[PDB]
Amino acid sequence: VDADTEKRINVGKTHLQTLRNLETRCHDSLQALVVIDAGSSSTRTNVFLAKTRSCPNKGRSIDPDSIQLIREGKRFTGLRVVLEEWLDTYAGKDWESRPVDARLLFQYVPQMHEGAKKLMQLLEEDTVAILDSQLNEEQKVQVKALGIPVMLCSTAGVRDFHEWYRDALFVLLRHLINNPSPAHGYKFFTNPFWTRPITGAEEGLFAFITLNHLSRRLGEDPARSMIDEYGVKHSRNDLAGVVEVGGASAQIVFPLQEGTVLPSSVRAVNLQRERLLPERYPSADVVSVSFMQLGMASSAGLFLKELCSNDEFLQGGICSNPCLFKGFQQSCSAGEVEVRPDGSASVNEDVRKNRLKPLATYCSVHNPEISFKVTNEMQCRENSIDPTKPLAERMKIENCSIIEGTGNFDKCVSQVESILVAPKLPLPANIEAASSGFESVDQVFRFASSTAPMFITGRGMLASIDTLKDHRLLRSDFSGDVEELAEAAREFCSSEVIIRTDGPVIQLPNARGEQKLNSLNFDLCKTMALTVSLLRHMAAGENQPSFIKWEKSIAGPDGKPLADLGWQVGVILHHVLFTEEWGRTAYEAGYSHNLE
Amino acid sequence: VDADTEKRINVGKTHLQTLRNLETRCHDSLQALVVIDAGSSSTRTNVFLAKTRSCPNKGRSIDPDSIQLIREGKRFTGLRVVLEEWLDTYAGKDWESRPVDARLLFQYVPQMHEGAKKLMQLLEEDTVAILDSQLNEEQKVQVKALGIPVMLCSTAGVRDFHEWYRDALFVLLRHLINNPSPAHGYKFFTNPFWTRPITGAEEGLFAFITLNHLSRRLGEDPARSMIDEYGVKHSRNDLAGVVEVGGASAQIVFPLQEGTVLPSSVRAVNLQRERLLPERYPSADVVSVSFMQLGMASSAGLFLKELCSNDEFLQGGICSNPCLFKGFQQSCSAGEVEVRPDGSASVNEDVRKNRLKPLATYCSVHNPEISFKVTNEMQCRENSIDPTKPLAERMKIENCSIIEGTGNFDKCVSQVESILVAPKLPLPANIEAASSGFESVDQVFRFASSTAPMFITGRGMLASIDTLKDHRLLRSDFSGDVEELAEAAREFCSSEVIIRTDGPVIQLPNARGEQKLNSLNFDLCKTMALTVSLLRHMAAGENQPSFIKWEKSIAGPDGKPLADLGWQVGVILHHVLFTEEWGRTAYEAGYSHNLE
Amino acid sequence: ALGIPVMLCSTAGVRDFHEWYRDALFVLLRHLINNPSPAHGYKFFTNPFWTRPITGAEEGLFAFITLNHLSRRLGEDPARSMIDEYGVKHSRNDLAGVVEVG
Ligand SMILES: [Mg+2]
Ligand SMILES: [Mg+2]
Repeated sequence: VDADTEKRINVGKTHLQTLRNLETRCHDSLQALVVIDAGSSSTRTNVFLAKTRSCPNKGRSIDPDSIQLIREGKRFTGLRVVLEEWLDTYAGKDWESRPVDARLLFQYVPQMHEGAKKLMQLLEEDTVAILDSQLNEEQKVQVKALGIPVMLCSTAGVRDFHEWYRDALFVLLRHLINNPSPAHGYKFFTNPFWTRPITGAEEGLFAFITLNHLSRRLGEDPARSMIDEYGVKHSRNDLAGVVEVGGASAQIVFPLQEGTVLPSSVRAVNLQRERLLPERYPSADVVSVSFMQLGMASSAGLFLKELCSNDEFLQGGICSNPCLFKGFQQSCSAGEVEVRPDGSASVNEDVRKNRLKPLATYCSVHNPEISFKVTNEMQCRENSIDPTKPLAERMKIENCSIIEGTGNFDKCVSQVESILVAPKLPLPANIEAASSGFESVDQVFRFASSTAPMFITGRGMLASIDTLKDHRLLRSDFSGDVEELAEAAREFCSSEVIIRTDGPVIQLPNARGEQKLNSLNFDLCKTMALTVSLLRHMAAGENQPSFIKWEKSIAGPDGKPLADLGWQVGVILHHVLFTEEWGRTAYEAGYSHNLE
Repeated sequence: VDADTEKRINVGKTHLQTLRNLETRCHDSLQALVVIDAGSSSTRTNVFLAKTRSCPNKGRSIDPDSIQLIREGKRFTGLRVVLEEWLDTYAGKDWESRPVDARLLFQYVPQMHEGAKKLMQLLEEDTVAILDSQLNEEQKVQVKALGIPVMLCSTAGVRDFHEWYRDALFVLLRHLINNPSPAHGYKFFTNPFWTRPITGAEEGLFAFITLNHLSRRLGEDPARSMIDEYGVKHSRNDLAGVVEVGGASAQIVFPLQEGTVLPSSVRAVNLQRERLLPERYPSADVVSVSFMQLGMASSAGLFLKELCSNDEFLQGGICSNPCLFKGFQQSCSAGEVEVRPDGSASVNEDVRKNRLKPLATYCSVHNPEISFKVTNEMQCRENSIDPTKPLAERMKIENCSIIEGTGNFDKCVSQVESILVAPKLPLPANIEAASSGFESVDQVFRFASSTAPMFITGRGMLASIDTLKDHRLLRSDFSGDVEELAEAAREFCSSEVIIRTDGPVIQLPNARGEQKLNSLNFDLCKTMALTVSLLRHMAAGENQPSFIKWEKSIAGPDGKPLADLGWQVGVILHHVLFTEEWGRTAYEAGYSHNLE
Repeated sequence: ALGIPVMLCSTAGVRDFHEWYRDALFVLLRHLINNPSPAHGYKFFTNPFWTRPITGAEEGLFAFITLNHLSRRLGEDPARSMIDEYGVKHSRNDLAGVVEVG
């Protein structure tokens, strides 16, 4: 009797203890976080999931290690196209070639709102579809109750935009995000801190935060850091640097090592001082520099313009391109290229699709940045763009009908060096890089350098190495050997274009094999030349990286990558890591700040 | 042309400025706050509305001046009845008269949860009905999105509850509040800081905060306070004290004035030090003391027991009650009284309805507070309750059949003084008052006193003054004059009970008029005697109040009262005023802390 | 008893100074300030936030703060500012700008 009732008493005592436990413990809940990448080629959503924890008398915070990308959405229109379309309608067609009174454009602010609305509705539909498809009903309840912070950040595409247009657009973009469709129940919200243009330096810093976070090099716990006898927290492992080559710009980011000698002209960033990371995180002094015109699309347009305006390459209407394969031929233009099933290359005539449009638009005498600044005019003229001429002739490669590939890798490297990496004057729209002390890529490793390991990122940068690895031209364990890379690329780039029944083919010189010719690999040799040039510049630095790695992705704890490389995770971390500020903005004010 | 387009430009510029304004300004939103009064006679909901404000980088807070009561709900069962019913079923009937092994009751914790559930569902239904009826659709959206903090606090009814029962009940009450019906969409939530028993001293302190808040005496802004040359914030007007007489206990609260001489045995509370008010509020040292058995219901039972066990009043089965009118007669019991249409008084026989049940239940040899403590046993025996006897004889007024009113006010005052205000031993269940240095009401003004103005509150306390004012026995501008009150009450209380066709009547001695005899005024003369006794004790103090006011309510800025007097507003303020803590618990953790 | 904070700031004279020289000099200047003569009893002290070169923009911003402070245009109290119905604090008087030619 007494033994059995003592157990019954213990069940009642347990029932109370289980409830005491519930009201004393921390409770975990799922939150969705949205990063809208307003890049040069497109505007795309990035839907993330994170675990939030609420503790009695401590508030709510995000576990930074729980941040995972659920999906990167569809590639919708870039903000540049939205604005230029608006100008076409309200300033009139060919505003690129005429003086425009910017003051008059203020009467068309509601119309800019209507144009922006169209894009915002597509992004909202895409975000909601991703959320509806990935979450279960219990997850949706949590995600819907917590609120969904939105961080729409613009990069190189509208970085060089003229007048007040872009900043007025941001005010409208935030208003649209703050008024989501009530039907879906997802409570999206933003503020001027989350949704804004980000500098190239910030863009680079955020990609550096992403890399070190995912690879477990960056952390604040005993596993990733150590506190010395003088109370200074050091990272347990070396923080790695990053080279990121996107569509319009390229970012070079590296932490500075102990006893680093910097000239007064070079401006390095302290992560804590510049409020990128909280005080509890290990300190670092980081060089972050971004170069406009160094992206895949923008350098392709600029390289063609410069190379085919050079008499060493332009003769009798034929521009001899050493960065293109033997047997490859295209119309002499910077228009978007399509490798057709018949082996022919079709150059798109649409001005909006021409890789020189952003540069030729910037380089105009009707842009106050050119008309008032000889400096900028001279940079434009140095790349064969006369800002005094209409848009059509600024984009035109004069007395040039056909571009023919010569497949000469060393000539390609030589030209990539003189045009892109080490030009006489800084490439246009680079006042930010110049202000931090760097006119060009060649100056980055001359003025500052580090033993910090380096990661090379970007779609083209990886395709360059992976292509050479696939044809067994490079070893699988390639660690950055310059001569090994140049020798491999010299062989691959001397390949002939053969037009076969199953479509065009890239034929390797010594029966080494072959691959299909397409719109993504036709000009890969320019990127290999960029890689070679970059590696030579890093190799010349006073301090060389401990190692160089090419990575598509970083594996998570379960062997599967939790998120992509890039600035997106970094921007999230930059806000969520400041616990108090995040609690106030994300939870205290929250989506309810928008209530009618 | 230029004048008209300049205006069109100004409309576009305005559109942007309006949006910049929205994303820079503070935004106001409506929140509902719920206070559940778990009192001695009942458990009732109190639904409040408040204006919250969210500012960029400042979080969210409540404007304390916006706190308004929307409705006080229905009187559902008190927590004492829930627990005693549970004991009746699981410890067996008449557990009040037998030894009970409390350890064995642990096996019935789920059953206590089921009993508590029944009451919680009624309170939730009542709260939701009030919210649905008072709010419009835009208000409901705000109220539903913000979350609804619930503060269920118990007072005198279960303050003296035996064993571990009450605290186990609170764990269950919180779990029930944290799991509301999902159907209504109102997100109710609590935690151990909001939902808990409150001491009599806290209860008094909260009623003091309510009074001074509503009357605009308490404040932190230049309108209600001033900062001196030494950085000390003083209230602009004197903070007033409060006497609150409820159903089971009476609270006496007053701030201490400059250079106040306190004996080491008297424990005064500092509002800031004891964390009742934040640092930004003016400081005050407050005497707060609560007396069990001084409430309307509890003193009525105790007074009858004591008076009718006295040979000066009990003779030949007739107890002569000087606190009852000439011609009034009732059965000799402390059972609930009903003045019937025929003029007869029906005494309820139900043990749960007897005004002595709480005291006779406390005063038991099977209660460890009596069996281990001679002190407590002696206090019980001093009020004619033998703790060794069964419940039925502890509640019984021995050799007494009929109570007859003598309408002798001075004899009534004399008895209220000896029984209630200045007893030989402290009235039972008063260890809290005794610990703060006060055994009885008479000791409060002897040991501590203040020039601070005083407010007299409670349903009966006000009816006492208002009755005498209505019959023109007291002037409309009555300011506390003892002799004026005693002279008025002596006249009113010498009234005869006449049984008329339209029902029973209270006939005033010198054709002064009349009023109906009912269940609420039959024993009002005891309360008038309590008032007289209290006023004499305050008048004897070293420092006397600047003024004494009887108030039913305090008028708001629009001439209409925003809330009632009592501890409810005070408990809200005690939590909402600590901005950071409130933001973390109410908004950061919020109702989402409960998400599955 | 309170200690004497020292703010040594350099302006246009060494703003255009080449190589690493100036920044190495600042590290030495701070060490010197942090080691005053014990004889006089005045406790001078600095840190890298107080003692450093200031940019032309900071120099201008600081002169703007000086002007508005002294002229009573800049303040957070009711005399120099007003909180609107939306909780935003505005300066009561227009903040003035500055042209400083050194
Ligand atoms: Mg990008
Ligand atoms: Mg009460």
